[PDB]
Amino acid sequence: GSSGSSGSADQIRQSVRHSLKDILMKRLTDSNLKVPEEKAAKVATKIEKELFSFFRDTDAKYKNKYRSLMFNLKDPKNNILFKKVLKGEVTPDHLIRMSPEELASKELAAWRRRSGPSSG
Repeated sequence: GSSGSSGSADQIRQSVRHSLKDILMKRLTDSNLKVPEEKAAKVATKIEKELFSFFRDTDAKYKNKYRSLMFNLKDPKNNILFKKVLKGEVTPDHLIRMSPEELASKELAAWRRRSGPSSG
C-alpha cells in the first residue's frame, strides 16, 4: 500500500538482496545443498550490482527484469536454475542476459560438452 511515488533508490536495491537470498535459501536448504550461507548471499548482492548497472536506472523496466529473474527461481517447474547459479553453471551477471524462453530451457549439454557425468 502506497499513497504516492516516493522512495529511495537504495531501498529498492537493498530489498532485492534479501528477497533473493530468501529464495536461494529456502530452496538450497531443502536441496541438501552443502553450500555456505555466503554462497547464496554473494550471488544475490551481485544480481543488483549487474542489474542496476546494465540498466543504470531503477525504473519499471529494472523491476520487470528482476521479478523475471527470481520468478523462474520460485516457480515449481524450475528446480535447477537456483542450482545453476549457486553451483556455478550460471553467473549472476549473465543470468540477466538470459532470455525468458531460455530460463526454462533447463538444458545441460548446452552449457558445454566437456563433462558428461550422466548425473540424473
